[PDB]
Amino acid sequence: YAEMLEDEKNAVNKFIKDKGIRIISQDEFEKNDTVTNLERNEYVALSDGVYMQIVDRGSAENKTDTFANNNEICVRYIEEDIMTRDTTCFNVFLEEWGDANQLYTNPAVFRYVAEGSYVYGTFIQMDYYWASYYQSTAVPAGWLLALPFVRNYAHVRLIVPSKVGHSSAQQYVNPYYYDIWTFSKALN
Amino acid sequence: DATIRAFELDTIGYGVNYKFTIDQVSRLIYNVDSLPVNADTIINSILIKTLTTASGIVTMKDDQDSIVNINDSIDLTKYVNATEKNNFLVLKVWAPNMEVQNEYKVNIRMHTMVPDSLSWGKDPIANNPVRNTAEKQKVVTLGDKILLFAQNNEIYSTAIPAGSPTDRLNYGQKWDKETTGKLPDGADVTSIIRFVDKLYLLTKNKEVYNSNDGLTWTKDEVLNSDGVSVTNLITSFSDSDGSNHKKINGIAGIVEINGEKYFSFAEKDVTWEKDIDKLTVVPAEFPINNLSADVYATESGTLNAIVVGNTEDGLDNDTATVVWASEDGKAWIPMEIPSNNNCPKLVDPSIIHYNDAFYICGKETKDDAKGFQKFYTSPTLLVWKGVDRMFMLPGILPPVKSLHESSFKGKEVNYTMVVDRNHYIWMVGGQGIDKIWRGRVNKLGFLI
Amino acid sequence: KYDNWRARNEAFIDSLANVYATASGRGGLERIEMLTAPGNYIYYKEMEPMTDHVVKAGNPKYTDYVKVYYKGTNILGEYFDGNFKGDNPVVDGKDPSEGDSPTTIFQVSGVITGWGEVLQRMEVGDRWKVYIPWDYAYGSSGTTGILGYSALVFDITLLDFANTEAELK
Amino acid sequence: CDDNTGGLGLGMFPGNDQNIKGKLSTFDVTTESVKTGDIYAKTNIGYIGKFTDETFGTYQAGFLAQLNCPDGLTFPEPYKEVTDASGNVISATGRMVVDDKDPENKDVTFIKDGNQIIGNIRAVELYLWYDSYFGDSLTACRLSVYELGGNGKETLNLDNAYYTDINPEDFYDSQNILGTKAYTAVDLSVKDSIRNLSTYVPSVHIAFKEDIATRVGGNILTAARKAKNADKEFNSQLFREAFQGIYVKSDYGDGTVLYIDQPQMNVVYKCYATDSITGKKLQKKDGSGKDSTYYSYRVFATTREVIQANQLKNDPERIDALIKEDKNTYLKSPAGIFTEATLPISDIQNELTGDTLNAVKLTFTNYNQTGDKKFGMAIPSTVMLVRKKFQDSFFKDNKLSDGVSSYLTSHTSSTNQYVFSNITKLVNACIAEKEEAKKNAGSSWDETKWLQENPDWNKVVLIPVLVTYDSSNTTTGQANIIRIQHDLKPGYVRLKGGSLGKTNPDYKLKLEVISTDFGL
Repeated sequence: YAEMLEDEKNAVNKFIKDKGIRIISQDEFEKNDTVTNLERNEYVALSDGVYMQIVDRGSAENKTDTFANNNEICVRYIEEDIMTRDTTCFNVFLEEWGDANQLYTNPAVFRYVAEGSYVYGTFIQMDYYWASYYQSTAVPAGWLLALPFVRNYAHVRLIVPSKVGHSSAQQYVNPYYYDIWTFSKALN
Repeated sequence: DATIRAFELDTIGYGVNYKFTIDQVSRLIYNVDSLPVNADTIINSILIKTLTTASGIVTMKDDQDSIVNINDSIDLTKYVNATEKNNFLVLKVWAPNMEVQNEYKVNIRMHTMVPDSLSWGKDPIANNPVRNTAEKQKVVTLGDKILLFAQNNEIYSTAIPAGSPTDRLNYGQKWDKETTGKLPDGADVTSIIRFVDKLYLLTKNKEVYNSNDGLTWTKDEVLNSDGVSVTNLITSFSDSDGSNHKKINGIAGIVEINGEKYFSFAEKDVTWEKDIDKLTVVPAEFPINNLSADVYATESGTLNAIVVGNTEDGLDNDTATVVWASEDGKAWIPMEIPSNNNCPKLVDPSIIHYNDAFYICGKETKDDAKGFQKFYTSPTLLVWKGVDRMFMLPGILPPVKSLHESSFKGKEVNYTMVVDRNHYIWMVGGQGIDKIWRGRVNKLGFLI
Repeated sequence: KYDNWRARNEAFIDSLANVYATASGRGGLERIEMLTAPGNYIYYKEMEPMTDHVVKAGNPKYTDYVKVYYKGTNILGEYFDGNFKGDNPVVDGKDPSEGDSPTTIFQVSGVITGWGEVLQRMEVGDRWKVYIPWDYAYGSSGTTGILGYSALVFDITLLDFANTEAELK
Repeated sequence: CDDNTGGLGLGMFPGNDQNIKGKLSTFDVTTESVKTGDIYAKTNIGYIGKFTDETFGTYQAGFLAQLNCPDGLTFPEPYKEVTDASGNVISATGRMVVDDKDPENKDVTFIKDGNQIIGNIRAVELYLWYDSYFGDSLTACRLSVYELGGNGKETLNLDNAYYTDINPEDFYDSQNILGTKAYTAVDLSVKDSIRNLSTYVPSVHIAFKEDIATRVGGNILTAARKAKNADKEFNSQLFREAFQGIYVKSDYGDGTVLYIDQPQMNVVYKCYATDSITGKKLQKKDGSGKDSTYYSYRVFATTREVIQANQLKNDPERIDALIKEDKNTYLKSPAGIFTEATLPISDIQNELTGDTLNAVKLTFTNYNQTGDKKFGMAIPSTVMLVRKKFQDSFFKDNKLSDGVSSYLTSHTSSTNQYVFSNITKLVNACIAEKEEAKKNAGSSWDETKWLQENPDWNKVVLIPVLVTYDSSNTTTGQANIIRIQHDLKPGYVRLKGGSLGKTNPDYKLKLEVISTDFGL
């Protein structure tokens, strides 16, 4: 197969229809102030085919400390494979693996670059699981499309197609789902 | 038509190779680092290699000039230490055109005595001069003399030669009574302490006495303040002890301010600090009697001091001889060890810093191996090991085919010790040993 | 510029060789016999001895280590390599445009035959300027930066020599 | 096939072609030592130790750190039996040992709230992991650790931290000591066979006494239970109410400075083994026995989601004295001394107007290290030159090297030089700034007034920096820079030129510029 692998849209449509999920266009997302309603399970159709839901826009009392260029951002997440419905990557605590202290003790941290074009990001510290499993330092480009829409300590959920995935998703043409429990500005 | 060289020899110990210097101007070969004493059984049939030169034809005088067996083994035991009774392995090397002619002479340098071994000799070098050897002992060095004090106002002495620890010195066989005698009333001899050029002493009534030469003693006007009272003098810090970048000069001790014990430091020619808000309290685990101390320079250029001694008569969960250190005179800190690497409980322990390591000796009380049994050593002050080999206690002889009658090993007696400025260990035994022992590790006397 | 390099370099060596044999005061030159080729000579010039000798009498051996300030130049005076670039080694140098020179460690058996012959006859703190033929330099094709068949001239200061690096560095 | 014609032809080319010349000219730069100020450190390494130097005096360091707690982390639920009407046990849930009075459970201490047992504590232990260190590695040293917070004390926050001289005595109280440990930075208590392993990372292991362990572990466990019972989740802010953090202090020892990479705390507890189907306790498989148990733990560590700070104390009088030397300038790295240079931008702007600048070279050069000390301070390997307008803003905004306002260079040990080799962009930037100021002012311009104000228009500073690279794109090697930060390990170098160059021309640097002169 060469072009047949780009049928990932069928798998994403399967993953959508398997659950209660509604699609909102960005031109509606930016006009009902800015929120994806959680009682209705809204998702925005972002650029490059990313579907994204903000669960908590973050920093609700300060409202000012948004992300920007040259920041270093800490990420905690759990990654689900779309094609076979399996938890593939994580660095967060859950009771089913509570005693595996190596997996969740340290977060992933990346530098955020936002010059006039071509936003990109590089892991400074990879988590143990990512560092052993995927062994690459390039951040999934789908994550970086969400930063301009959220603040510090935000909680977001993303569906990322292959064109903007990581170094494995781009080769084996596999979309993924990320439950980003937290974006944080890096301290110390 | 050259005579270039790379002369080499194979492993004597497993993985151990010895380097040879090549003096082409003077035409001779030798190894700078001498072969160990063990090697005279190994070089009995040994192999030469890497004897590379412009043309390999080489011969040794035998009457004939027979060719070298470069690929075959050779007995070198005839050619060791060839500088006197000179018997070099002398060999001739030819140029590729056979016109230019040269000879080189080879010397296999080998030790006559084991380097890292503590040499006590066959016998103790002198008897203990003290009358009634059951009395308390103390030994200290001052200038060019070694002094031995006894509690009954009794003093003995011996003198040291001109200098240079590497020279062929002999001393200690004769001891003299310092006939003026009369160290002060009520003194406690085991408290005697050195400073830059003076000796200090403590009495039972807690007066401090001092001397310039050990012959005569007086009270001093600077340490005997009112209000305070001294109870122990620990050690003294000075420029003479090391290389202190901290610039510390004075005496460290313990003073009982208003009935409670505090560490205090008497800086050069001024009285003890007595300000109770900025002294520190002596812990209950700290040694009380028969203290020993040493001062040395850390590799950073900063002085450090270490002490051991007898504790109070009874205290909880105590099973080991912990050593207390201090970077200055204000506060001592214990080198407590959580693991099993902690040395046993010892009675009247003594500590020294010596040949880039630390050593402790004392007598044990486990009732199945009582007495002095071995030295204990540490490379880094926080882990302690027993030495089961060289560096033994005095009187422990190797097989000449044994235990010497006046040896410390297995005895339980009073004693004292010191290290002089030629790095001789001096050990003095009381009732039950009655002798003076002297020793040094051979590696400290070598010119290398 | 670099025309007929070999002949002119050899002619330079011959000029020094016969100046030592005919000029008054030897023209300032002095010479040593070469042990790798008896009958050949290396020519050198004595210079200002140092004033901070580490008091190490004797001369270095073939298989032991050496600490030096050195500079290497070709017949035209152009730079090849060294610790210093002016006309003297720099220590506590007043001029803020030049740094104090580092010291370098060599093994007498690990250098060109000219160095290997002359270093075995210095005493610590001698300064010599030495003139070596292309037979005993790198020679033939030469190294990087050497045009082949080149007679190098070196300026050497011997600071220290020892059996191992760890007692010298 | 020839392609040269040599040089024949010049002389009949037009004047604007054959008049162009190259030229080299030099201008004078003065340099002086300046104090560091309040730098923004913000590093993840914690420095602990002390050492003495004969030139700079005593250097002492210690650090404060908060411990993290992952979202939703909890300790296993207490083991609870279920019985039918006969008293016979039928099923059970939970895993943690909860029953006292049993001589088999004298190995742990049970902890409570109200009158109910919520769990047990076996031990609490701190590991301070470190990859490397500075100085000698057989000098014995001692370290002691305190719990942060208390009655009336301050707490770490985004404004208090990242200054290298916070006074810890108002963050902690001396009576809250947790423990102490003696260490040597190479622990000869551990066998060589273990220390050679590739998986071995050194640490100081400073586990607490039973009373302290009970107090700390009970506080943490009761906070976790109090969060769980309210259907909250035990995020780090709730953990910080039970254990604020640690202060790590150096009591004794001279020579070692440890680079603590991650402080880590384990809380250890006792658990039953339970049947996979029916949940009951397993009986021991050996002879005799009463039940089967094992020990398990939860981990709390400083992981860049929480605050960590350092105290890096230089000897102030010695530093102030060395700043006042005028024959030389220093570069003492851990918040010590920088050197400031004044560029001759006005002279370049006057003398080389109409030229194309092809290179502007500035060189700093140094004396050798003194004393031949075995474990002495090293020369800073990488330094940054930055316009003084951006001295502190550069590190506070986490910028990378700009090219037009800051440069990086390595030490050239073969010549004892820092050389920057082309700073043309910075010169053009300064010239453009002044020309724009003159253009905006117009006829009311005054050159002397504008040079008397804005005195740091043409000033640059030289700073020791630590530069780190990415590792990817490895086979087609590129090695991009991803973080520049202040160098905080001990190190120094003495540079030539100095404050006396303000008056005496022997002590003044030269800046070398080469350009194309069109002869117009």
